Amino acid sequence: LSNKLTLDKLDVKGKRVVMRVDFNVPMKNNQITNNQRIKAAVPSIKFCLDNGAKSVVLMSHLGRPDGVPMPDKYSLEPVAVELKSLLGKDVLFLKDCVGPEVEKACANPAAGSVILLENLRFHVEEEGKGEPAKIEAFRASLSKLGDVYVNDAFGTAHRAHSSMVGVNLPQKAGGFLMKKELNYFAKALESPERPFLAILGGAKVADAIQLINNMLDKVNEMIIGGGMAFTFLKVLNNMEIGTSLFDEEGAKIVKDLMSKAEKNGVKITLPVDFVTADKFDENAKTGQATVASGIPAGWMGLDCGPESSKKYAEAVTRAKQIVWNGPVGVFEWEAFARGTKALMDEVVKATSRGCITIIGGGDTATCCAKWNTEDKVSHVSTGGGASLELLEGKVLPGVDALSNI
Ligand SMILES: Nc1ncnc2c1ncn2[C@@H]1O[C@H](COP(=O)(O)OP(=O)(O)O)[C@@H](O)[C@H]1O
Ligand SMILES: [Cl-]
Ligand SMILES: [Mg+2]
Repeated sequence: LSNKLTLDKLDVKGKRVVMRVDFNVPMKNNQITNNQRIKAAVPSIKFCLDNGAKSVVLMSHLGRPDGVPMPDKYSLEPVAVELKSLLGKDVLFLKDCVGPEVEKACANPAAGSVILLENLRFHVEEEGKGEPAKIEAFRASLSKLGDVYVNDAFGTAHRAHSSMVGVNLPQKAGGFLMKKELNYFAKALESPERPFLAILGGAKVADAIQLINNMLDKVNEMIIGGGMAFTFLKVLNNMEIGTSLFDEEGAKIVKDLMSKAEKNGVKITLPVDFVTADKFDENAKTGQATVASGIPAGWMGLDCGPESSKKYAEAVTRAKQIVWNGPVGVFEWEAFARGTKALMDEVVKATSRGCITIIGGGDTATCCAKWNTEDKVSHVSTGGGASLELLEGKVLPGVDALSNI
């Protein structure tokens, strides 16, 4: 951020600050399961208040509600409650993020007010698909809520969404989390230790598969696990995959991606066995399957199996640097957590013999919290997809949109 305004050089005295944060925290049974992303924004929030900000208005998305209000399922209200404990200060929750009523609440706040808006993605204009004049009007509303703008939303920095690139105020500054994360990755990606292994898993398959092409120019090995594997195995092995996650669009490029991995000398490790479930539920009936057996109709693969764990461990043993986004199964549910646990054990062991290990993402970082490995890997990042986009070599949109020095 040498070329961008950052919060350390932003005059906030007497100013209303509107701040984009990544408060897309994991939720299970309606409780926040990891406050990592909230805690990570506290240094920028506190700095603003300590240096005399009139207000700090916080805005984020939660989940993928796709432009419809879903306060029953994706409200940020619980985050407001959690932010209070972590700050040592109260925070006021608004039930929308734009327009007359919100604008009134943010126009002239009492000194030191902290305000959290509702889920930005309840509006189609944030993404904005799920309309140009409506997008403009949305951006104009958000811009009224502060006098200056800070973006500390590292985990969302890969998204060219309205709150991330479309706020129109004279000074748009990077926050301290944005700076911390970009600095770590700048150093870690400049001359990676090799072999450099990317571990790709998770559930955002369509997006993740689109990152592989450029990542194949940077890494020496790739594990393709979690929900992503099934698209590859269906195409390459003609494997029956039942109701497992599948990306029809990404399927069309699987063979080209494997061709490019061969050309670039990147070893691809896919799973060979699975823990299956008869429905997407913590208490599903479970089974086992191999690539050769296929997965039965009406069943889904929700974890890898033991032979896959062995292959993943072999890649980890070869690695001198690892970047991991996306668990290799539904680790939130114990029936489907063994694969991710075993891989975490390997990654912690690797760190202890000098591997540089980077784990990132809202859910993937929660694996570190669950198994108490946050200080047993090199870096746990608030960005997952955002971090993979840095690995590709891009300038993230949320950084590009900041004010130039
Ligand atoms: N085989 C699978 N099927 C469906 N979901 C999966 C599978 N493997 C992992 N997941 C899920 O992936 C989610 C995390 O993916 P993602 O959101 O892309 O990662 P992150 O939050 O680190 O960016 C977890 O909630 C996990 O349950
Ligand atoms: Cl996706
Ligand atoms: Mg996630």
